[PDB]
Amino acid sequence: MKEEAVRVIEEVLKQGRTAMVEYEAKQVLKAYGLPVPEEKLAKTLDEALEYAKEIGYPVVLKLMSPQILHKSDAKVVMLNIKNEEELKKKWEEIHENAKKYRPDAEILGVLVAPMLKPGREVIIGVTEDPQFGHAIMFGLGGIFVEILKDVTFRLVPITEKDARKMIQEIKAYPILAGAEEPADIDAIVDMLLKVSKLVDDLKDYIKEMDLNPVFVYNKGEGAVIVDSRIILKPK
Repeated sequence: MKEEAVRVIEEVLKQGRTAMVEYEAKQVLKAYGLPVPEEKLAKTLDEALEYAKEIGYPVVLKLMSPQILHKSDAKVVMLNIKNEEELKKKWEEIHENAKKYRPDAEILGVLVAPMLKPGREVIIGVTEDPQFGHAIMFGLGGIFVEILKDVTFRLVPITEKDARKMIQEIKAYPILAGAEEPADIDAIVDMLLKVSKLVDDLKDYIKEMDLNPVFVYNKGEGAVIVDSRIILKPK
């Protein structure tokens, strides 16, 4: 069990919380070498302005709050912020939106991240079954994920064989192979194995989680995790 992960996890539980906010989840992910790009947690608008200049515009602002896990629903995530004036106004907006959504929300800060180059959207999920333990799922992302109902699964821990196999079993597999340039399958295989390892190590800690969205680029150029959620088990 990578100590850094257990540390961030314990810290959250110590606060009597089960749901981890995006930046906390990603700390767990990074501790296992998963592809999470550099992002900074601003506690003030001045801090955000600094970090923005640091990572370079355009940037994304995402309000962090244990009470506001579904950021898009609350509208506390603002994209493609091109400059300092716009960042100052979007900073005000997300706080207002969070106030209308959950006025009693604890605001942990605002995540300042980069505008990642889009790629093939995929989703990696993890749930725990009462009888079989943790399972890892894979399928394409997009806004029609619930309509297409195309996900494959395997029990954790999985082998590389399981990983390559579950990737090929989805109906949308031909799309990844390029129906066109094929996506970076090996990169996906690596993510599945790392999540499998992370979950196996922390099986007594994590109830469920997912990496959504994840962008997968063409062959040989890896992938990147855009958002993630981790739900911890109590006591």
